[PDB]
Amino acid sequence: NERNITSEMRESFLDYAMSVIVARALPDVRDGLKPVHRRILYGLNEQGMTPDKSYKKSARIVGDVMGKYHPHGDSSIYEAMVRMAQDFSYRYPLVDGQGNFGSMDGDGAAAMRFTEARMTKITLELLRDINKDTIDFIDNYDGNEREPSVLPARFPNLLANGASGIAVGMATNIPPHNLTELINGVLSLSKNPDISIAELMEDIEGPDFPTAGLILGKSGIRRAYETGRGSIQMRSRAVIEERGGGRQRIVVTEIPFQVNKARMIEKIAELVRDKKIDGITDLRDETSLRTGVRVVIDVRKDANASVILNNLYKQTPLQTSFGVNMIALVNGRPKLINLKEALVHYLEHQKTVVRRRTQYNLRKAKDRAHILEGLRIALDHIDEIISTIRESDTDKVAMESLQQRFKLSEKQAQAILDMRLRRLTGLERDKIEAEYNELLNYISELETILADEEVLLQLVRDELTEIRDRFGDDRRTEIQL
Amino acid sequence: INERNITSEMRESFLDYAMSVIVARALPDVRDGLKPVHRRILYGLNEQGMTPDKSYKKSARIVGDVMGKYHPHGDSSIYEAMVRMAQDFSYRYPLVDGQGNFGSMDGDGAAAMRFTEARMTKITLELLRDINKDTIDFIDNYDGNEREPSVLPARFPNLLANGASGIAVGMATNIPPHNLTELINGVLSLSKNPDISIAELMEDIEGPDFPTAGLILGKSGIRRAYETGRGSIQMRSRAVIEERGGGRQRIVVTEIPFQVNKARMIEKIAELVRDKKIDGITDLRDETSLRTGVRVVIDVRKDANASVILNNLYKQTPLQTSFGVNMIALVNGRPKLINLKEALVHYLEHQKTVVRRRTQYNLRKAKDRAHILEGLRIALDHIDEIISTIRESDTDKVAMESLQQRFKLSEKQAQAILDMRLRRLTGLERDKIEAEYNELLNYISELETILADEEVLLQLVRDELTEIRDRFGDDRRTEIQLG
Amino acid sequence: PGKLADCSSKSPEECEIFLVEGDSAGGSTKSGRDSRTQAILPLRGKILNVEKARLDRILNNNEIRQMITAFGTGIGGDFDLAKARYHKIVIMTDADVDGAHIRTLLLTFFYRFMRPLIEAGYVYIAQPPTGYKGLGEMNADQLWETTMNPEHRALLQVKLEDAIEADQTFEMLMGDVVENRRQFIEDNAVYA
Amino acid sequence: KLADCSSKSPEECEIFLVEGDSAGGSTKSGRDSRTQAILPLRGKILNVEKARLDRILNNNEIRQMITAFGTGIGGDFDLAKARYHKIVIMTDADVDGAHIRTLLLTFFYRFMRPLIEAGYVYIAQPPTGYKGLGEMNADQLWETTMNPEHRALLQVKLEDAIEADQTFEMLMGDVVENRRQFIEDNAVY
DNA sequence: AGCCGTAGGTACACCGCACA
DNA sequence: TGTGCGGT
DNA sequence: GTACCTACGGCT
Ligand SMILES: O=c1ccc2ccc(F)c3c2n1C[C@H]3CN1CCC(NCc2cc3c(nn2)OCCO3)CC1
Ligand SMILES: [Cl-]
Ligand SMILES: [Mn+2]
Ligand SMILES: [Mn+2]
Ligand SMILES: [Mn+2]
Repeated sequence: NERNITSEMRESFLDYAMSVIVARALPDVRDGLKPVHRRILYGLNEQGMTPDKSYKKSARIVGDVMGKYHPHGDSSIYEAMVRMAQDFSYRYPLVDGQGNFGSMDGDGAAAMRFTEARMTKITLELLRDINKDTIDFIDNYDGNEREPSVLPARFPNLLANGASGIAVGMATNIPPHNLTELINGVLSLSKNPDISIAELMEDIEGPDFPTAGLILGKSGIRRAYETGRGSIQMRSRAVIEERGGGRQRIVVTEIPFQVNKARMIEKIAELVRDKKIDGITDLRDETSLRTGVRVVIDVRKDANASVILNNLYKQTPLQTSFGVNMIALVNGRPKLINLKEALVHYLEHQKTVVRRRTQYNLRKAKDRAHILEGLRIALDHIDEIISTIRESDTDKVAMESLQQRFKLSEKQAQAILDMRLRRLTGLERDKIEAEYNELLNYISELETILADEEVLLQLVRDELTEIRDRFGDDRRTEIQL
Repeated sequence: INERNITSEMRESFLDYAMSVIVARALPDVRDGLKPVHRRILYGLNEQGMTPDKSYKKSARIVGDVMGKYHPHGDSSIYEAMVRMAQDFSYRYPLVDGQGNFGSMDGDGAAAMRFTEARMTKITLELLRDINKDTIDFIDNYDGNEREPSVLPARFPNLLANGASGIAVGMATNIPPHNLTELINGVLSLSKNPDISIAELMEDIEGPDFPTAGLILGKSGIRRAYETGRGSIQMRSRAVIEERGGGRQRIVVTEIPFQVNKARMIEKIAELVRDKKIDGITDLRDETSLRTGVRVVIDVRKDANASVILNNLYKQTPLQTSFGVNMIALVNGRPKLINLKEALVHYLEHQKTVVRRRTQYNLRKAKDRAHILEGLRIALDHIDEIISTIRESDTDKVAMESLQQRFKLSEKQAQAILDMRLRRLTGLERDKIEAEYNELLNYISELETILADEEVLLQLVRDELTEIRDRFGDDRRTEIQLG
Repeated sequence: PGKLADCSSKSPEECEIFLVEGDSAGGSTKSGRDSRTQAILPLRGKILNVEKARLDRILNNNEIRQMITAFGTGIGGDFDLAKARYHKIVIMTDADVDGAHIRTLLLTFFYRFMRPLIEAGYVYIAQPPTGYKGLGEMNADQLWETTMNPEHRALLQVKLEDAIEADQTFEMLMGDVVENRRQFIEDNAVYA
Repeated sequence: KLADCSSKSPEECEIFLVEGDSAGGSTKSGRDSRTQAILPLRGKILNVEKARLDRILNNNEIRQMITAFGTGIGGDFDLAKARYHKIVIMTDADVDGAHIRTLLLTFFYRFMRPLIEAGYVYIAQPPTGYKGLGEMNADQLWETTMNPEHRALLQVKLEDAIEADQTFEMLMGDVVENRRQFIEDNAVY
């Protein structure tokens, strides 16, 4: 009962550091998620909060996640869910929110007692096949529930939505990307394991921010994709236009990713006020729901508007850099990874998911066909089946007699005893036969997939292609030069 | 429209708010003793199956479920209401069984809802008992997506047992808690004599009984409160004078008045000493512990008269506090100042209705089941023909029609037959069905006997109340001293 | 005010200030409004009842001070209509019984400290749709379309038609005498 | 924020430093108030290894601990003026409780080192099954963690002042890389 | 006075890392 | 030095 | 992670 201070510091600090690293601040390379986000989405899945259903109150979603999966504060959970519903934060939003979910001015969401949420349609693709033994479940924090170690993630979410996180001894900053480009990149990789980063860059041009804007040049992108680290220069979308009486204005319609618009405006106001920038006569945020983002900087008559714009870029967040630092959990450990690595781990995850799903579907189809073979024997000899049951004093005796007389398994005998008399009508008998015939065909299709690795790989391609066609959208961020 | 007269706006908006606060927020229903938030909390616990035999469930989750389904208000109002129902210093018969930090007599609040866990107490099962036997009217919830109870069956007199306090608009309410044994004995005496007087009822119900024990001074305040619904009741701490060594003494307080914050009472005494508004006190300590119970010690100066000091403490601090009884409850959905008898009468009438409605529900249910059994007896006695009838039929609609006409069966009987599983054809099932049928006919007769005789129904209410009294009734805690 | 999200125009004749219950409603209102002519002032919950409070308490209350500063008219004897920074002061409480209560509290304050603002027809009552627990439950476009868009909104202009009757109504409903308020409820309450 | 004990004899008095008011309430009810004081601390405490002295002395939680201990700090540290002979760190049993413990030890080691040398600093061992002390009932907290008859307190011992100095600098200091290297060298994934 | 208990609101700290 | 975001 | 206002009646 004596503790050396040095040993205590080392073990307690390591305990904390390791936990923040593998179970808090860093995303998994396979699904792009940290624990709180995974638990929020799993919670939505388990409470049936699909896009075709009505919005559910946020307080309730949060209460459920806290109880069953996430032993931490309600505010960490709610704020994480809120960001997933912000179209200025997530390139492909994962939560469909109803109500005040915050704004680009740093206004927070309304209290969870007011807002409502459900899954977006793309989130269905993160969860698809989760109940087909595609991913390993683990015990939750108190051993009363089960939770997914990782989501099937049928689209490359790490790269699609990006991630940022501050851990201990390290951090991560992965920018979002265009979904059509990423899937084309995965498809190219799938046809050539030895593809180079430069080759992958014919599909994946660079980041694609939800807030659009511009990226200056490709050297920082290239460095980031090659090594996991690189500086990417982002600029607002700004133009110079006339405003009457020989005067001009600078009009900003897109801002850099993660830049608070109100803050950026106050920074300009502060520079004007302190006379650290010349030529500006007015500053207005004309953003509206109907006009979109619109920040106007009026320029003094005869002043060079282009000079003023270059000055705003040097002195304000109108120009901002994104420091790429691609750290993710790979096999449960933090790893700095390049673009190809990120895609390789994602692709392997997809192959495993689709293989496991195919194996699961085969087991369940064989089980069900076995049951239907039992029901078909019962229909073929219904008079005898009835006599056998009627002569039997108990269920146990009837079970044994059915197994003995009709060479049935215990599962088949129990299915026959469970069959309702309505199943004996013409339509119901035909349904039993039709389901069986369809099932034999389905079993044949599954066996083909499992017998040939190229057929499986091709199925992965086809499913990715379908997702690309349904959810892929245009590039927003312009890469200049 | 386009215009709005200020006077009309004020009158209509204010009345809207006032009425809502009165009938759906701050005042308890006379029948179950509850306000909407508490009723929704208990119903929530019942619907999520959070009974005393199941493990504790996270408070945050309970509150989230209540918030979404029944109570469209702040999470803090819900959690704090739940917390109070779990405090043994607040509720004479706690309705919630809490795990974790649920606050103290010093005004410490509960731990954040993220940390605590809760479930129903055993006595709460009595509030909810028979709720699914059409004993009480259900209403649509706030958004039309759920159903909630307008009132609970409340198989014990909860309004009076746990009391209530509420600040509404134009009025308020202050009902003290009571001893459950005494209350049920009072309801029983009333059930045998509609003309019983308040004085006779007081032979059963001696006065309030606080979860915090203590003393009540005299019966005058109690008597008027029971006769009129209003009266002042003097509560006094339990205090004794004892030696502490070397010829010195101390006053030791082991019970304090209901709703008095112990730490604040101590600060008030300390303030009086510091400002020299009381003479003879040399030390003040809170020696309360989980092992020893409440223990507040006030050291007296050698040779000072400890009884004079104690009397001064009663006059100058909350060591003595009054409970201003003001018995307002919702009666037929309207606020009403009620006396002790009127409270018991509405409670007893609620019990008669609950038991009557339950008996009627059980009767409809038993007859429905007897009807089904009749159809199954026919099916089993003619099973070969039943099966061939079904096999020859292309759809179950055709099967249903043939079964009904051929065997003189209702639609419900024919459906139950089509729903019957093959395992129901075993040899001993036909007798098992016959046994249930015979028992049911007897049961129907027993239920019909109850509904045909008001005295038999009334006796069933007495027996059920008596059983609750024997299981949950406990000793009086508050001593009434005369006076 | 720190909480005031003002409009661009400085021409009072065309500007409107919307009073909402807090930031939950303020965020939706801020995003949906027309920032050229519509200012928003989120207010911290139940407003001080000025009919029950003395002057020192009223003048030191943060929400009262915000409203006075934002309107620019001064108060009581020093009220100057000509200095009004907006020609429409719009009460936009949440669509619940508590929002109705907040509306009575706001009207009490305007009537006792800025009566000429009411007399001039500058005070309005917005009509957000029912079925929402608060404006923070509404999307910004729904709030704009149903409640703030002048092309579709239905604002109620508050009218003072008899001052003696209004004085008695404010004293009875909002004053310190409980009995008269209890009597009013009893005489007018329809429990149906 | 301090809920002191009755006794004013430091030799027999103990102060429990707990995580949040949530834990404070259970602790205050379950303790022996004659000899046990409770100081509830708000969240993660300041990392004194990274903070400027002016910020350290101005921090509310740091001030409350100095006032409670009564010994003063640094060069003015007077071990004889200690108001308790047992300063017990009682954080919730998990990774953030572990983190708060390292932060507290950092403060004690850099500002009240003799307190550790004198053997006045202890670590409580609340049961592992509760991710917060506010989840436990007062009696269970008393029995398992605060009752001298059954509790298992760890006495903090300083064995090598040079190795300790390097450890606090490495783990708690501003150089990220040494912390990243320590993690990489010692992590058992 | 300020306390009781359901209601309407919401504001400020701490850790950890890496950018400009 | 302020800010991105999961934690107390 | 917590502390505080308000309505309401009664006594890079
Ligand atoms: O605005 C302010 C301003 C200042 C301030 C100061 C101190 C202070 F403590 C607070 C302050 N506040 C707010 C307040 C802090 N809040 C955090 C969130 C907390 N919510 C609990 C909760 C609800 C749930 C749930 N789980 N947990 O699960 C599902 C149902 O709803 C309630 C207290
Ligand atoms: Cl004496
Ligand atoms: Mn055959
Ligand atoms: Mn509201
Ligand atoms: Mn914890």
